[PDB]
Amino acid sequence: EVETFAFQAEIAQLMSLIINTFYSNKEIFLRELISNSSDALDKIRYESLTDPSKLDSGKELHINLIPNKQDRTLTIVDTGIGMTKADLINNLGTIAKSGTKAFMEALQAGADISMIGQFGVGFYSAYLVAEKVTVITKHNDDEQYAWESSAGGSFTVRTDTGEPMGRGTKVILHLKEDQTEYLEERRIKEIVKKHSQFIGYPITLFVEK
Ligand SMILES: COc1c(C)cnc(Cn2cc(C#CCC(C)(C)O)c3c(Cl)nc(N)nc32)c1C
Ligand SMILES: [Mg+2]
Repeated sequence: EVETFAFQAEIAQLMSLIINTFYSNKEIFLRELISNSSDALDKIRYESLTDPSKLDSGKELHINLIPNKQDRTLTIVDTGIGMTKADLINNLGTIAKSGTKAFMEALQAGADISMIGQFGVGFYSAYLVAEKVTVITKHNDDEQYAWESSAGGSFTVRTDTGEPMGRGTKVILHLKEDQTEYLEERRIKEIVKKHSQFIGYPITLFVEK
């Protein structure tokens, strides 16, 4: 059973701006997603200090970057805290309203899209490179869910029947046809070294041959 939801209007606006604005420095999407993963890992790590059983769903804290040329996907996997259904449907959109407004105002006053993370809405930069984003997530207190959106004002959420992931988040970027450079090992390595070299969790870049 797939449920379909409308984004908050301000978030639909933001996604349209990200999709429509001419802006060549698209590579910053990766830093933003990796930062989100790091923050999610920090959260579970801290909670585990007071309740060690929170790592019963997995003790490894890491980030994997997985390109797949045949599927034209780049997947950012973390074993962080994960998101609940309420996060996916309501809470993330609600908290993002203020940051989205501030970002759009800053852009009008001379900021650029690479500053998106300063406003707490860097996830949406995925739409610089992806025509569709699928997010598979599992929080200790909730079931495994799949969220998905191709923009256009709506997103879907369903319970995920796929491979159970233990705990964490997988952001699957279905890349646009002209954005396949982000499947290349030398390109991803370049970007991680430039913008994510000090992240406090192991980042493993998977390869293909
Ligand atoms: C569903 O797609 C998203 C949307 C629509 C918005 N932002 C985000 C970014 N985001 C947000 C995370 C979170 C959370 C809730 C807590 C309480 C952990 O802050 C969160 C978490 Cl835990 N992990 C990661 N990797 N990204 C997260 C995503 C993935
Ligand atoms: Mg919304």
